[PDB]
Amino acid sequence: ISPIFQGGSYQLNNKSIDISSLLLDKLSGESQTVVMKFKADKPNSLQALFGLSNSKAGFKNNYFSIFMRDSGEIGVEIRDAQKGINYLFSRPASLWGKHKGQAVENTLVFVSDSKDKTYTMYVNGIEVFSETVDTFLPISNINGIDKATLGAVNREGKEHYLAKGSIDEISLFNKAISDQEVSTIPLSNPFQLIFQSGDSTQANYFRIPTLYTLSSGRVLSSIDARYGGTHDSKSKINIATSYSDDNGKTWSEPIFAMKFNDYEEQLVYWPRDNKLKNSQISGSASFIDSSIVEDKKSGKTILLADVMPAGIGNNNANKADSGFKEINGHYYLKLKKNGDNDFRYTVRENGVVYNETTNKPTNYTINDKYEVLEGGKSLTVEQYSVDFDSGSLRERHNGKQVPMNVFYKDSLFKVTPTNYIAMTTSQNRGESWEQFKLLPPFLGEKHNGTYLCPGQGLALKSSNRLIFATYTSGELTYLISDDSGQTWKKSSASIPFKNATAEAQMVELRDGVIRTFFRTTTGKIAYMTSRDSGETWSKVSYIDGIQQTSYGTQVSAIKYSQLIDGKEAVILSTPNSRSGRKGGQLVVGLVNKEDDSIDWKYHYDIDLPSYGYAYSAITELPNHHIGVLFEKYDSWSRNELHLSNVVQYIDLEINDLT
Ligand SMILES: O=S(=O)(O)CCNCc1cccc(Br)c1
Repeated sequence: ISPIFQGGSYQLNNKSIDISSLLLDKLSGESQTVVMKFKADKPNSLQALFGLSNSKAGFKNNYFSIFMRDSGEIGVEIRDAQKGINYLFSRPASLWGKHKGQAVENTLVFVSDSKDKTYTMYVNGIEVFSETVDTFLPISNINGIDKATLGAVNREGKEHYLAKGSIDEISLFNKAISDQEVSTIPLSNPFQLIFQSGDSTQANYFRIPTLYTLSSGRVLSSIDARYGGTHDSKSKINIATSYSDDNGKTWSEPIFAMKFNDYEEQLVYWPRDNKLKNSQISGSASFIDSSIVEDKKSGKTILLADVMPAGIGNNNANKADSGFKEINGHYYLKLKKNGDNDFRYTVRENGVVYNETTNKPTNYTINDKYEVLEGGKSLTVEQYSVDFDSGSLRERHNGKQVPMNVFYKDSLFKVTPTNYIAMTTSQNRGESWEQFKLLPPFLGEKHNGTYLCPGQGLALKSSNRLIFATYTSGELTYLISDDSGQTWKKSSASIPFKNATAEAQMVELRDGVIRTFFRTTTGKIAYMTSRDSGETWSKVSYIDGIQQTSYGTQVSAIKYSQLIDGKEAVILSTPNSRSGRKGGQLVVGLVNKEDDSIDWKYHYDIDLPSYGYAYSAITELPNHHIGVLFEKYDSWSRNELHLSNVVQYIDLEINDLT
């Protein structure tokens, strides 16, 4: 299983390199594998790394190419005019540019398999596309191929798609190497994966990463395990967690912190074509947006997430209703029975379902898992599975029964179609999680619930106080517990925005002094300050020197434990761009002890300004390195939906940042 061609140390400086004499006559049979280790830290807008072409006049559309874009997209073209074949396969956000200042060696493996009629592309150990066709075109079998080229494609005698970069190593094989053999090829990745396609979650997609360093030194991560592509609810989403006991070097197989069972956990390849990419799992309950904190006193870890029932709806479901009924100073979860046109039930004390019209209790109770019991017996519903077998999304019963939950479409009793917040705890630092409990309404019976700010909660250094930031229209709403999360109270902090996705994260600058950085609609990150451990909040200011888009992106933030240039330091993680979710940065700010103002002194580029960077999580690791888990793609863009293995983890040292 040896190369028919092997070469390296090619410099692509806007001048193609001819390797036709070396390669062309070696090509034989209809299956080929290309292995290429390359750097491109200053790419042109659109460039080919490798071309096989008919360079003759009139045959400009007869070539094979491996190309990239300065957005980080990778692809191939496979074209033959006489055969009437014009294949283009690609995936956005497939590349690295730079890491710690140095050009990243990307490892690219392209397999053209005539027997399976399939083209498969791997970059950096990640499969980014695998495409089967009815009419297979061997790359070697393009009519009149007479040029093998590095760093351009020769069409009619001219250099198209000129590249800037380098190819440190390239090998070709007259065989389609197995997925197994692919996995044995050495990689030089700057990142690692915590959560990934095919792991225990069986989600093909992940979003909304979090990171938190526990007092034992265990580092914990939570994430949205997203099943129906990368869409926000409506979809099927569970909250998964993983932890590292060796400063981020390795990570446990994920488990669920919050899960529903109404729909099967399926690993699905979500269509990316314009006609089908907006298909959505539409009848599933789900979670979305998790946040983690650790309680010094009990030692427990606490995880909150938004919860959504299957009946949720983007506009008329359900602002102006909390889903609870106030009865004598207390709040009770409302319920609608199959058949009624209003919510004539509540879940009163010990989960007894009461009929509000008659105030009489019923023979139904709700257990700890929000499951329905009749006379003490567990009611069930049939699970759903999804498929695109018929050329469109279908959601159908799969024969399997699962406990009946009030969040489900098929349930006898349903909650209000609105967003809630749930809380779970772990007593073993993320080895297992309790059944979740809904938090009560904070803004009243008739206000819909606030939205959890994903990332971290705040454990104040000097007290037992726990704080989770949430948002709603017109304010941040901080949730405050002084009793290990048994009871919560709110602290409202008005902001000058209506319907902003005001995702907020907090740092403690010094004892009792909290600064909250948050997402806005102004193109600038905002902040407010509290000096009484979250009781009251200042007016809103904005950060200069960092740009976000009009719609903005989540910002992650930590207080670094060590002095930098002799001052207290805060590190922010955000895209730095007014155009899209790209140009990732860690920004180091130094605190001015005179006024608690922050001088944003150091900007570290995570990767190229044009390479994707969206939601993020940062934590100070126990060894004082910085851990970063982040969406490495544009999670807003309608062109970069449903990509696998783009949430990645890196390790950095402060010297890297400065
Ligand atoms: O669009 S993004 O800014 O990439 C992500 C925004 N998610 C906000 C949200 C929170 C809870 C439920 C639902 Br539904 C949406």
